[PDB]
Amino acid sequence: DMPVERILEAELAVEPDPVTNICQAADKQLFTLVEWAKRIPHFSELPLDDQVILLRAGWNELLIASFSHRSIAVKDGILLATGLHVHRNSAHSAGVGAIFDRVLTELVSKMRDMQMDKTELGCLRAIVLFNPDSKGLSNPAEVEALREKVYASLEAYCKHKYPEQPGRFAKLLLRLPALRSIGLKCLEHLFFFKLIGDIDTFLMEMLEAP
Amino acid sequence: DMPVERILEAELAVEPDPVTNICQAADKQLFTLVEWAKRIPHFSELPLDDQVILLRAGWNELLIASFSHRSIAVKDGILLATGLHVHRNSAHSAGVGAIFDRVLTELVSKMRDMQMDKTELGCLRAIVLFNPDSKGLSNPAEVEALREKVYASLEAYCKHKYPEQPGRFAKLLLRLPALRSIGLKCLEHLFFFKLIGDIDTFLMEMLEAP
Amino acid sequence: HKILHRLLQD
Amino acid sequence: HKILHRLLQD
Repeated sequence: DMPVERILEAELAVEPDPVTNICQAADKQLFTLVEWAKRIPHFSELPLDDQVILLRAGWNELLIASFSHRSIAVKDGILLATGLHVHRNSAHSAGVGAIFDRVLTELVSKMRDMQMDKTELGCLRAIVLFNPDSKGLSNPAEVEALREKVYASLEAYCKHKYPEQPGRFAKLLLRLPALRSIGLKCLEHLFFFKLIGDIDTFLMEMLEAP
Repeated sequence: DMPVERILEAELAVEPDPVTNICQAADKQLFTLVEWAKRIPHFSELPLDDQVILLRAGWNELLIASFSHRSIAVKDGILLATGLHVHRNSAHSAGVGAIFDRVLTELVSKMRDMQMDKTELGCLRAIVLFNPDSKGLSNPAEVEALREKVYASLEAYCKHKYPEQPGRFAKLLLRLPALRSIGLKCLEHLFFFKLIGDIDTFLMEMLEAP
Repeated sequence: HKILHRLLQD
Repeated sequence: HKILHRLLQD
């Protein structure tokens, strides 16, 4: 059973140079991510090794989803969990304008235009958490079944809250490929920042080899 | 208007060391890709510059989707459009086993298990074709509207052909993030093969800077 | 991008 | 991966 009310509760429970600031905020949010995951139904019942696999595979996309949705009332910028706003022009002059703009146009602006709500966000993140394609999983079919339950609950919530928007459910799922590509590009940048070492311990562990 | 019958027609109209073989096949399939795109409703009515943008953004994912679905009755291998089967062990001993295995487990095996059919494939590809996030588009809203029409037509086709599988539509859309990540990894490999030049002209043009 | 252009034109 | 482990345990 996968009630959207519990998923909402999970989101509400965790509510709080530019590359340095982004990194500090990300490290801090990794601790919060663990607390969020434990509130998603059935996750803590998975074998410890699997919980580890799922969080190491999904962490960067889960973090991107949160700061994008947090930033929807923000013009041309991003609200970090630390309370700091990072604007376009600031990211452009640090040499990271391209990736910043992708987040803004592909995620933030589209979340704003449709008024994606916090239950919808939480469900998308729970779907990303329960990724059955994660390597090493002791039972991928158990994770797939939990994924199926989240998106069945999501589809029923959209059809009830927004009955006049029949395409909304698909519209939500169709931000996930953008999220995946932006997550991959962010990882490349983080490995470069690690290399040109001018990064705190939890973020560092997430960038370690398995 | 976006009838799944026309999309099916498009698919049926185009029906036909390992890295060298994969590349030759890909070049050949690029010509076929253009012919396929012109059969997808409303695509040829888009401004020429936009048609170019959409094909340059989507080509690698469109090709991956086709060879994966072509390979579903194949054990641990891939059927190329040239008539040649490439097996696991062959890809492993050419140093490309990792990416090959991802295609097999994330795409081929999941297409097989659900019996994804050719109308479903064609719709997923048309959705990938009409990517409103493509940079430079003169009217992104026109492309988004064509995307919306494909997936509305797809949802109605699944609910009619497979009424006993309510999750099937979402299951289809949820292979798209895997497709995006595998498409990105393939591109990295192709740029390396271009670099260690031990590649035909259309594939080469697709790898050129915009 | 000449090849793609020529093919899209006819 | 000690930090993630310790946090998941309690």
